[PDB]
Formats: sequence, C-alpha cells, structure tokens
Amino acid sequence: GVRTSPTGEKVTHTGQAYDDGDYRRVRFSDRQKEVNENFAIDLIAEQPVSEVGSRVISCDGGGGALGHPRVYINLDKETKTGTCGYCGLQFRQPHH
Amino acid sequence: TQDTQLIAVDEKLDITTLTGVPEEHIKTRKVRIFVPARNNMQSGVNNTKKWKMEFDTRERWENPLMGWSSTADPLSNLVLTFSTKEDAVAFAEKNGWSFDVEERKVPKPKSKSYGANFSWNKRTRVSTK
Amino acid sequence: LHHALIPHGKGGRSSVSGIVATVFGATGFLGRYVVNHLGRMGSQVIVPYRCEPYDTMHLRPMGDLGQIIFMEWNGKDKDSIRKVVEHSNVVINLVGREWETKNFDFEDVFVKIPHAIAQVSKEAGVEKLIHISHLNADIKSPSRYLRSKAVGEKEVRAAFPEATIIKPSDIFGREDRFLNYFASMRWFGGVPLISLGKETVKQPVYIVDVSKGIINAIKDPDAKGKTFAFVGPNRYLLFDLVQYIFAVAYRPFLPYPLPHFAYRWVGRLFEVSPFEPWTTRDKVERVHMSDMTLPHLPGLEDLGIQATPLELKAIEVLRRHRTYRWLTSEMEDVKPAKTVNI
Amino acid sequence: KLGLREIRIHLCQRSPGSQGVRDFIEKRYVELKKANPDLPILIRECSDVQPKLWARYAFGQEKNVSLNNFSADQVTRTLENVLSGKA
Amino acid sequence: FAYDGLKRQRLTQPMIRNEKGLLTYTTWEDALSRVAGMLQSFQGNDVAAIAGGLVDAEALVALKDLLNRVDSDSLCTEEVFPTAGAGTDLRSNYLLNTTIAGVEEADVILLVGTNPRFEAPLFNARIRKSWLHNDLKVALIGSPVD
Amino acid sequence: DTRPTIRPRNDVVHKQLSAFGQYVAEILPKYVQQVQVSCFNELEIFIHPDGVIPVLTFLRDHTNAQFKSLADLTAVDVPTRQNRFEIVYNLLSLRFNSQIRVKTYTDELTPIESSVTVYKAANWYEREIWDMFGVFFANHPDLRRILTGYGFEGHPFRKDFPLSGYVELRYDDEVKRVVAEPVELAQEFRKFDLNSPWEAFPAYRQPPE
Amino acid sequence: GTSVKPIFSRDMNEAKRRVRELYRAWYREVPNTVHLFQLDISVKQGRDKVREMFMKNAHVTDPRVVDLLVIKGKMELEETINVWKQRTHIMRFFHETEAPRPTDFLSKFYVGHDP
Ligand SMILES: NC(=O)C1=CN([C@@H]2O[C@H](COP(=O)(O)OP(=O)(O)OC[C@H]3O[C@@H](n4cnc5c(N)ncnc54)[C@H](OP(=O)(O)O)[C@@H]3O)[C@@H](O)[C@H]2O)C=CC1
Ligand SMILES: [Zn+2]
Repeated sequence: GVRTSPTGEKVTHTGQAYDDGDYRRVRFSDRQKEVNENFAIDLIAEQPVSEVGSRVISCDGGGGALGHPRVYINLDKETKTGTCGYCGLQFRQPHH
Repeated sequence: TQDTQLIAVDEKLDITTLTGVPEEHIKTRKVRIFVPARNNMQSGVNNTKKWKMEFDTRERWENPLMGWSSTADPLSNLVLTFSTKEDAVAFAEKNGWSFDVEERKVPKPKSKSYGANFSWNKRTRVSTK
Repeated sequence: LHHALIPHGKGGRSSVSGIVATVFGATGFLGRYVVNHLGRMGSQVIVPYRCEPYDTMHLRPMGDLGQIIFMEWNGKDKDSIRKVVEHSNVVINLVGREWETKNFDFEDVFVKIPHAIAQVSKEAGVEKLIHISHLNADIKSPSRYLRSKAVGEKEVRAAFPEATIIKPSDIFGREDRFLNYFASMRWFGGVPLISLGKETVKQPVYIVDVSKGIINAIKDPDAKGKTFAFVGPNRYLLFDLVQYIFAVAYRPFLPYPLPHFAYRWVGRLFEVSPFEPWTTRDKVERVHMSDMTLPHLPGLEDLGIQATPLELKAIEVLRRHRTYRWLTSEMEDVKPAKTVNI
Repeated sequence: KLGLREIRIHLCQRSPGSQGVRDFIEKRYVELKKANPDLPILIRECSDVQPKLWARYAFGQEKNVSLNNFSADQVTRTLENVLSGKA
Repeated sequence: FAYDGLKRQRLTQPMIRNEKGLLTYTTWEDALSRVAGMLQSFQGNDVAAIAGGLVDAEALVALKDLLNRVDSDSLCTEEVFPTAGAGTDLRSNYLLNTTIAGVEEADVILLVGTNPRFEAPLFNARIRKSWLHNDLKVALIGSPVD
Repeated sequence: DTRPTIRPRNDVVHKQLSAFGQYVAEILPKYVQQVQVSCFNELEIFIHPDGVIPVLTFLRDHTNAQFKSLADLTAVDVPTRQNRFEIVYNLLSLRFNSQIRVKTYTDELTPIESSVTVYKAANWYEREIWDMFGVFFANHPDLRRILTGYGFEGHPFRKDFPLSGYVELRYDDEVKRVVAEPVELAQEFRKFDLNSPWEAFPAYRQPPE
Repeated sequence: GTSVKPIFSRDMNEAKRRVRELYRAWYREVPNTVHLFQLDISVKQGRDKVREMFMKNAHVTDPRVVDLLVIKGKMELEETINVWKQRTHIMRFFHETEAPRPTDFLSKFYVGHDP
C-alpha cells in the first residue's frame, strides 16, 4: 500500500518522502518517481500460515535449488509463529 | 665498503619535494601510527602484528544525488604497512610529515590454572562450567 | 538553513553550496559563464530552457550529475515561472533580448517578463533575486535599450523589496557581440560609426568580473535591496575602441565619420533580413550614447571583485578575427588605446 | 591587576634540578599556603621535566623563570620577589 | 550503546534568539557579532564560565585563556570540589593515585560515598576481578547498595 | 600424486636450478648476496645494485647460461625496508628454456646505470619505471615520462600515492579548455578490511622478529 | 652510514651549478612557449612563474635530492620545447579556476571543518 505525502508525493516502502522545503524535489516535476507499488511489506502479510506438526520444520522455500538455504525453523513458541529470516513465510505448530 | 665518491650525508633525508604532494597535504595532515587492536568479537590474533600509516579523517558530505559519501580527501584511503615502528617512523621522517607515536599493545601474563576453578578454601571456585 | 540546504564541501563539483540559483535565460553569453561559475562549487542551478535542447546541450558539462536540470518554460505562461523557481532558494534573472523580435516587443524583454518573474519568485518564498539592469539604465534616454531597462528596473525594485539589481556596463567576452561586433565593420564596410568616435566614452567590463559579482552577491547577505553597478577598470573614448580593436586583430583600418542620419538607415536594413537583425535602430544610438559616471551606487570593487583591463584580454575574443598571417600576434605588438577615464 | 593570580610551578619527581623545589614543597609548602588563604601555587608535578615556573598574573600577563638546580632556601627568594610586587 | 545519541537532537547551526526571543538558524557572523559585542563592554566578574562534563582540555585551555585575557579568572566547573585546603593546589587531592592497574594487590578498599557498580563500571569490574583472585576485601560507607 | 587437487612437483629440474644457482654463485660471489628456489621450480639469484651490468652481461653471453630474452623490469615497493624500491629483472634462456630472475634494492634517489646495453628491451621498460615508480636510472639514453600523463606530479605506484590521484579534469567554458582541478570524488572508495586474524599458512609464517 | 652515492652533485656548488643553466634555458624559454602555444599570458608573469617555482622547493639541503629536481625540472623543460605539451599543460601551472584557500582562522572556520 503506497502512501502519499501532503504535496502528493507517494512514499516508498523505505519511507523516503522529500518535503516541500527540500530543493531536491525539482527533479520530480515534469517527470516522475518510479514507485514499486507492490510494497514488499504487504505481499507477505496476506500470505497464510501453514500448519506442520513438528518441533523443527525445514524452510527451503520451494523450487528445490531455486530458493533460499534450508535454515531450520524452530516451532515451539505458542505466542509467536516461527517465521524464516530468509523468506518470511510464517510457519505454525498445531494448536494443542 | 661501497667506495665510489660517496657523499657524507649528515642531514636527514627529505624526499618530500620529489613526490610532489600538494603543499596543503603535507603540513595540514597529521599522520599517525599504531598496531590495530584485535576485533573484540574475533578471538583471532593474526592482525595485530604490523604498524600502519593512516591519516586524519576529513569531512564526508552526503551527495546531492542518491547519497554517496562524496569526499575530497585523497590521502584518507592510504593505509600503509610497517613491520616495525622504527621502519614506520623512518618512512614518516624520510618524507617529513607531522607525526605522532604509539606503543605496541603487549599482552600480560594470564596465570591460568584449571585446578584453581575447584577449591576448598579458595574463592575462585566456578559454579558452572 | 533548510535540512538539506545547508552547505558542505570544498567547493568542488560534487560539493553542495546550498545555493539553488534558478537562472532565467542562460542559453547565451552571461548565462553560460554564470552557470559555469555556479556549477564550479556545486549548486542546483535549475535553468528553464525555451529553445531547442540541442542549443542548451553545451550547458551540461559544467554541472555535476543531476545538477543542470533543464526545464521547459514559456514567457507568456504564468505557471511556467512558478514551476521553475518554486524550490530555488535564490533566483538570478538574465532574461532580455539585445535585438528585436516581432513577437517580443522591446518593452517585454525588459518590463513584462522581468516583472513577470520577480513577483512569482517573491510569492514562492525565495530569499534573494538578482535582475540584471544596465549601468546606463535611463528611460528618458532615446535608447529603447535604456528606455525599457529603467522602467523594468524599478518595477522589479518595487515588486521585490530585496531585489539586488545589477547594472553592468558594456560587458565584453568571447560572444559579447560587442568586441566581435566592433571587429565587424571591416567585414561590413568602412566603419560607419558617428563622429569618428570622438563623441562617446564607455567603460567595458570583462564578463568573469561580472559573473563573479553575482555569486559574490549571493554569499553577501547585505546585498539585498542594494543596487550594485558593475563597472570596468577604465573608461574609453569610442575612437580608441575602433583603432585598438582594429589593431589587436590586424585589420585594415578604414574609419569614416558617417553622421547619425545615414547610419540610422543601415540599422533598419540590417533588420530587414528576417532571420536575425544584425543591427537595429535601437543599436544605432546605443553606441553613440556615452556612459554616465554613476558614482553613488556601490561597485564590485568594494565587493571583493577587482576589474580586469580590456587590453589585458582582447585576442582571447579577437584571435578569431585575426587573419592567418597575424593570428599569432598578442597584445604586446599592439599599442594600448588611450585610456580616457577618471 | 598587578597582583599574581596563579603562580604555576612545573617540577619533576626525579630530576636533580627539581630536587631543590622538591625540598621546597617538602618543608615550606604548608607555610607558603597558610600565608596565602587566597591565590594559590599550582604544583602540577610531573616526570623527567626540568623544573619550570609560570606566573599567571592578572589580565593576561604571564612570564617564566628557570629553576633548574635551585635550592629550597632561595627558590623561596625567587617567588618572594615576584609576589613582592602585587598591590 | 551511545552512538544513537549522536543523531538525536544535534546542534548544527549557530542558534540565536530572534526578536521574539526564539532560537533561530543564523549564520556565523551574527552569532559571532552577538557574543563579541556583549563581551567587549564587560570585564572582570562580568564574565565567567561553567564547565560541563564532556568537554576536552583543549577547549578548557582556550576558555581559561579567553577569560583571563578579559581578566575574568572565574573558571568555574559543574562538579563542586571543596576549594578549602589544597584541593586544586596538590594534584594528589583529585587523582586516582594508585591507578586502576594498581588496585589489584590492595588488601582492603575503603570506598567512600560511592556506587562503583554504576558510578564507574570499569572500576567495579577491576575490583571484582581483584575480589575474585587477589582476595580483596571491599568496604563501602553509606547506602547498602549491591 | 594420486590426488588431483594439488599440482605435482617436479624434482629433476628442481635440483637443476639449485645446481645452476650455485654455479652462478661461485663464479661471481662479489655480487650475489643469496640465491634460492621456490616450490614452483622458479629460481631467483639476488644481486647488488651496482651489479646490473656484469650479471646480465654474464647471463646474456655465457655459453652455459645464455639467458638473453629480457622478460620484464618490475619494481616492488616495500615501505618497511629502507631501500623500499626493489628493481626486478627477468631473463629467459632460449636454448635452456629456463627463466632467471635477478632483483636489487634501491632508495628513492640512488641510481642504477642503465642496462640498455645488455638488453635494449630494458630501454623502453626503463622509461616506465621512472614514470610508474619514479626511480631514476643513471646514464640512460632518453629516460622519459612515457606512460603517465604530460606534466604529472609524483609517482603513482609509490604506496603513498592515492588511488584516485591528486588532480581531476573537466572542460571549462570560461576558459574553453580542460582545467585540472583537485579531485573531488562523487563516491569515496569504500575500502574493505580483508584480513582474517587467524593464521593463514603455518609454513610461510614470519617468526618473532 | 652517512656516506652515500651521489647522482651528479658531488657538492652543493654542482647542485647550484646545474640549477644555473637550467634557469638559463628556462628563462630563454618562456617568451616563445607563449608565442607558439598561443597562450594569452604575457612574457613577464611567465618568467617569474619559473622564479617562484624555483624557490618553492629551494629549501632542502640534501645534495642527493636537489639535483633530482634538477633533472625533473630539466625534463619538464624538454617536454615543453617540442610542442609535446599542449595549452592545458602549460596553463595547468597557471592555476586559475580554484578560489584562494583560506588565509585567516576566520576563513578556515567559515568554510567548514577542514583545517
Ligand atoms: N553588454 C551587454 O550585452 C549587456 C547586456 N545586458 C543584458 O543582460 C541580459 C543577458 O545578456 P546576454 O547573456 O549577453 O544575452 P544573450 O542574447 O546572449 O542571451 C539572452 C538570454 O535571454 C533569454 N531570453 C530573452 N528574452 C526571452 C524570452 N522572451 N523568452 C525566453 N527567453 C528569453 C534568451 O533565451 P533564448 O536564447 O532561448 O532566446 C537567452 O538565454 C540581456 O537582457 C542584456 O541586454 C546588461 C548589461 C550589458
Ligand atoms: Zn524460509
């Protein structure tokens, strides 16, 4: 979800938004900023949480060799769905 | 031992004029040495064995564009190497440069006794290995 | 200063000086040199261009990456100004046409647009403004060059309270159409000037002295409101220009004191060519008119910029006119013109 | 003001030249201080430095005298004359 | 864990009060002129100083020299140290004379009005190492802190 | 050498260069300081500065050495060593298909009489050394700045010379000519500290000096 | 170890000697290099440019180095005589584009953190 600034300046996922007083905004008129509308924060948020009944789940991320190293995910935290640092896919432990 | 019309040079060598560094960069440049302290997170020691020629850091203004650290200090990126401080100062004086000294960080004697870690009337007993 | 407007650097190409000098109409002479000076220590000089981008292409090399931001603009369009000076912390006016165009009445080039850019800049939120007037600016003078200059000079003065108005004398440079002009009577004819030159004393000034004046006026805070006049080091009676210029170029000296009556006819005939009015009726009495002393307003000399003599650098513009047999001749072979001055 | 404000000595712990002042501040130091519940003497003792004297008079008037190999009885003479003229 | 403090609330420009007494961004000339004007017509006790806690000795020398040339020799500090006696006189009165590297073999340490666990963490670390190895006996007067 | 990872060693010629190294050493012991060979069958005999003439004149003319193919005239700055500049020769024997290499030591000022006589190939190399490292050579026919820019300042491969340099260039309209301003980089060279603080090779380790 | 090999200057006088005709050639060199290279520089400020270059480095006393600038200055002259060097190279000594670096501590202070 891209957000706009008061001067109509759409913000990027990093949060950069040049204010009106910034002289560095003059390259922006007559032209445009390229904004990755697919904000990386919310195309992972809508992804569901898979249910695997094990204490440690591999996280290859699909594609076999095409993915991220198979860092093993610890699954015993009931209050925290264990997510992978590489791909961010949240993994869960069946509700006992 | 090298007798070919040798000149008895009694004055310290000053090759500063040949290298042709800018005049603002030979006087307004404090040049310092020390033997690097070991990176505390890394227990390895095979880096604190050499002296180096490093300089003073000038200003680093952010670029008007995307934001690279634009610098105008050519001498900043000049980390040299030196086996001993005597050779380090020899380079420093040979092209006479405003310099300071620093003493080699020398380890102390770690009196280690694994038998001490367990004791009867001594308090160095360790509760958990 | 603003969060990023704060200056930084050793005055290099990629050093931010914090001055955002949107110059108006920089595609010629003084515009070329000021941006060269503006871009030397690094500055976001937004140049609104109106001609073909090709003719503006040569302004690119004198700016760092993302510095010379050419912007489309039109004189009539009110919003055209407001977009190019919206974020510019300083505005340097340079608009004006020394010759005439049917669509651009001579009133406009010194009254309409100069007023049309001064009020928007003050409405935008700028700090400074520099509109370039003439050292001889005088409406009552028969010079439409002077007539339009003076009225526009006070309009921007009235519109902009901090309007640091500059009134340079007859500037000279590589493309000044003043030195290369005065070399051109040999090509055109027998030097049809008035009264053999013994009726007009002028004080030419080298452009870099002028351009260094504005940038020094930029850093000077007290320059606001004050109306500095940029004057050369020495004056020069008109005849001395003609013989000296014909000397530093090794041209056949053919002076002729053609009176003002017939010399006015050749002005319109030079405007007849519907591509460029080489010489105009305004330019007829423009050179006949002499330069007033104007001693009360401060000059560049007290501003830190000295004045370079004309005879110090002439062939730098005039070696092009020197023929092959004498292209190698410098100042020293040529006698200096009689310094009719203070 | 003609009066001295900070009378600064600079002596060494081991220097034989500093031995004279070392004897000075061993016996007559307390007498010098109790006579002056006011403007003090600044010792700032150091190592391997020739004994040295700075007189920080008022209104930026400073001057130095050397005391290398100078006995305790007459280093008091030396400070006496500089502090003699103070009013 | 103090680098982030460098970035928060950092003074960058000569900061002076406007006609409303509100601090505003001004060039160095105005700030220099403001201070210079009000120091020329003030001498002696009219000028003084309050030393902070994290200012190097180089500025300390400069501020001593600046005040003394005005004859404003009232170079005051923040941490009040009793002037009575030979406090400023003898260096011994305001020094850790035994040195942190020397406190190892001390049998008993009489800490006076101190909480070195937080007052000087490195000092407390050295006692603890000497406490564990050299059988150092510490003794603290005042609060029964940990 | 059943394992295919490491390269096999070759001992028959390995002993041959050492025998030839002693053979050269005995003939001219006035100038050979020390001679040695490495694992990769590369022998190096070390000469004194004023020895550029006869040692190469030896290898160029000897009936049993006849090393005539001049390979390269390199220099290696070592700031620690007093004679930091180390002029390195390299010769190839056509008949005996071997590569001799002689190197000397030289200060910034101390010259070397030009070895263009033994090998005129060195002449064109010799220009580069004074351009590239800056060591002047005595009685050289024409020892010129040939590879660096016109009117350059200093010697770029002295390890005290910045990688970026000292002067940058741009075309300036107000002079209509290229002006050499001092360098002002858009981005600073992000140096990388690439030195593992653990022992790399116990073999070549320097003992406590 | 004070006794070392000399290049050309066995003594100070020979170092003083070589500087002499080096200036003799270079003093005879300024008027024409301007003339051929079409430099807009009068002969006079060309001549004393060589002058203050000459004592911009005339302070060192070691005889081994002084003649090294002699040959360095010697061959900087050779490269100029035969139109190898161009307009930018001759002008390069005549520093133009950069503003004067600061003179008073006030000017050092106002520019930036640089000393
Ligand atoms: N000796 C002299 O010549 C002196 C001149 N002046 C004044 O200084 C000003 C600049 O001089 P100089 O740089 O030599 O002049 P040039 O003719 O070389 O350049 C004039 C500039 O004005 C711009 N301009 C003028 N009118 C318009 C318009 N209606 N719309 C858009 N752009 C316009 C031109 O843009 P474009 O090229 O696209 O048309 C061009 O960039 C002029 O007003 C001149 O009269 C002042 C004192 C002395
Ligand atoms: Zn994953």
